[PDB]
Parts: sequence; structure tokens; C-alpha cells
Amino acid sequence: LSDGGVCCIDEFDKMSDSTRSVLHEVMEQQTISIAKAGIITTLNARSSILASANPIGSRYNPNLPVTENIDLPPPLLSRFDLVYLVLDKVDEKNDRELAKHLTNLYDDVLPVEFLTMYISYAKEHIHPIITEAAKTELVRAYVGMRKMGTATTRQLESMIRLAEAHAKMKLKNVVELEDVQEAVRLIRSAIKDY
Amino acid sequence: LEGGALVLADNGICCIDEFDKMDESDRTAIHEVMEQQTISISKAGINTTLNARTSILAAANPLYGRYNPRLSPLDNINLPAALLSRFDILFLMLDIPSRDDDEKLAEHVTYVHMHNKQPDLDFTPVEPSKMREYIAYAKTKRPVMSEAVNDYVVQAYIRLRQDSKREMDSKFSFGQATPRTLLGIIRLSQALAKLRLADMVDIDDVEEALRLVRVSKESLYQE
DNA sequence: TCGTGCTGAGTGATATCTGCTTTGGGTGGGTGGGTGGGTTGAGGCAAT
DNA sequence: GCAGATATCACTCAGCACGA
Repeated sequence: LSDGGVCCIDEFDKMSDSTRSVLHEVMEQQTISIAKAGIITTLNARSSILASANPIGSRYNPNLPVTENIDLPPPLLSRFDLVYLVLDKVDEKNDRELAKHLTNLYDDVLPVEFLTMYISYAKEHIHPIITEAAKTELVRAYVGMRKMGTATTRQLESMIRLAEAHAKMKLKNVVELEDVQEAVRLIRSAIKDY
Repeated sequence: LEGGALVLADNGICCIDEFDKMDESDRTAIHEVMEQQTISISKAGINTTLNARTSILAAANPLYGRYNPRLSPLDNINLPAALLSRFDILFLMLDIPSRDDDEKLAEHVTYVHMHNKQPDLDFTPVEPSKMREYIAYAKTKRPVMSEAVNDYVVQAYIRLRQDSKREMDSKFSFGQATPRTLLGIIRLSQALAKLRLADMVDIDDVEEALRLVRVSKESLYQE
């Protein structure tokens, strides 16, 4: 039902692995094939997945590695294009500012009505095409990512997709060095640069 | 799709006893209702969301005997650690035998069984219908906050966050302060303001509410 | 130059007649009623 | 007793040839 949209999942950890196996094909082939009780057909599921998970313990412990704190099979975490890590550290200033921000309810932002039109126009008309400068340094970036060691071809494809997506934002038909630099910058700083 | 107990309490207070006996499905799906007032199901044929704006009151007891304060709270009941965190107020009620306490308890239940009213005459119990009218009138009102009380709330939240920096050693400290605690303090303060029928929340309401969040963990975590 | 009585033809209204059930199935019901009848088996999916 | 499909009989009209 989310063909062309963005699927949303709240509690990914609290899900039996039997159901999670379905998502293996969605994120890889963008299609689902069913063959049972005389029905043999494939339904397109060209949708984006946005899932969230919570740590095994009451909080996240920095000491242990990522594969232990969040659950989920290690291989599954590699499929996701970006895997963020947001933690609620305790500080005398961050907490103060957050409290002042969540209590005012009782730096301009574009109206949502115009933003939806913006994204729709960008998604329909623009179609970026990679350039030679992009490839010359994308090979470098991927090989460097693999050298420091989890890092597989899926990461390079994610870099390609992110570089293409960022160019879409600025309404350009060519992906420049800056956009791919931003993509790689985002990827390293998501898991977090210890 | 047939809704369960939670949906029948929409726009009301659901009433749950034996909270321990929930199965896995409810153990996991009660988080949705507690966080976001809606139940979402995407099973075989139904991909809709049930609207359930119901507050939850729950209770549980040891299966066999009495509580053991020395042992962790999770060591006597099956509820997971995550579930107990979401509750705004958590109360641990204890029954410690004692001659003096039981004497008065028996005398009070006894006076009730004799005349169907309170023994003490210091106060007259409020009539039921009048109390319901007052509750409705209070729920009609909608108060608001201000910067002056906001400063007090934020300072109190800062103190609460700092305090938990040392209490994290105990493994049963699921009541560790989080922004949810700040929002709960705000909610309780607004409740007290509603009872006063006023519109502007004052320092009194916030200080009283902070006492009910404190006396609910201190007396029920230290004992 | 023409007027009218006789005839075949065709509808209109009315006479008898058959029929008044009918039917498998739950968006036809059970105040329509069982002498009007309805007698599976594999495969998929939630609960666990 | 009631509606519908069907066939029966009786009555009246336009043409025709002759006589006025």
C-alpha cells in the first residue's frame, strides 16, 4: 500500500524475525513475489522504509559495540542506507535548553503547503546524472571506507543514492563533487565519529 | 477486527486489574496506546488504526505470597522494565503487620459495616453526584502556563536530571528522569490548577505535583 | 352529372384460462414455516 | 380472492355497385 511513498515502523526490535525476513526482499529487489494456493504473481513495493529500534537495556551503553546494544541481526543493519544513533546524554546546558524548548508550548520555517509542492516538483521533473568528477572520487571514498577494517558494496550504492538525492534538492541535472562530499560526510557522522 | 478493552474506554479511564497476566502481544502493544493515543494493526485484511484516547490505571500483585522489598521490583512480577517507566506515577503499597495499624483498620472497616459512614466527624464526606459535577466542571476548564512558573519547572527538571546521574547504579532505577518526567510534572501541575478552577497555574500547583512524583518513587524505591 | 343500401373486414372488450411460485442462500429473514428443502475438504492465517 | 397471458365474439365502419 506504500508503493512510491515511505513506510514507517515504530518498534523494529519488538518484531519476530519471521516477519522481518519479508523486508529482506523489499529493500533489495523492490518487489514481492507470492506463490501459494494457485496465485503466482509479483506485486511492486517500490517504497522507502523508515524504522526505529530501542536498546536492549533501559538505555544505550557506549562501552559495548553497536551490534550488541540495539539487537537485530548484524547483517540486517548493513542493509539500511543510513543507521543513525541518537542518545540522551545528561548535561547542565543541553537539558536546560531542551526544557526551555518543550515548555514554551504552553529561525523561520517554510509553510508545509509550499514545501510539499517543492518536493513534488523536484521528485517529478529533476533527474540528476552523475559526472566524471563524481566517479573519480566515489571510487576513492568507497575504497577508503573498506580499507579502514561491515563496509560492503551496499555502502557504495548508498553513497550513490544519497549523492543523487542531494542534487535533487538543489534542482540540478548533474551531481557535483560537493553533493557526494556531503553524502559521505552524512554517512560517516550518522553511526557517529567516535 | 474486533476492538478490545482499551478501545471501549475511549474518552474515559480504562480499569485494569491483574496487570501482570498480559500476554506478549499486549505487553508490546500497550506501549503504543501509552505513548500515542491510537492502536495500529496491519494484519491480514485490516490495515487501519483504532482510536483509543484512554488513560490507563493498572495494578498487580505477587502470584504466591507477599512482596520482598529487598529483591528488585522486577523480581516479583512479570512486567518488563520498560513498561513501568512510562507510568506517570508509580506506587508500591506494602502490608506490614502491626498491632496499632491493624487495630485502627479493623475499627474503621467495622464502623463502616455498622453505620455505612465514616467514624471520624472532622470532615463530612462529599456527596457523589456533587463530586461528579465538580469533576466535569473542572475537566471543562483549560489552564495555561507562564514564564515565571516555567523557570521553576525547568530548574526542578535540571535538579531531577542531575540527581539521577548518581542513582543510575541501582538496576531497578527504571524511574530515571527523562523529558517524559518533565511533561508529567507539567501535566500534574495543570491537573491541580484545574481542581482550583483557575486559568493561570501558580507555583503552588507545581510544587505540589513535584511532591507526588517524589513521594511515589522515594517511599516505593527506598522501601 | 351523382346518393345510398349492402358487404367484408378488423379491433375492443370481454370470456375462459393458467397460475398464484421459486428458489438455493445468509445484504432476502425467523411474527413465513420445516410435509419446500440444505449432510465438504483443502489451504491460508492469527495465536501462540 | 388476485394479477397476467391468452383467445373469442360482436359491432361498426369505409368501399363498392347500382339506380335516381
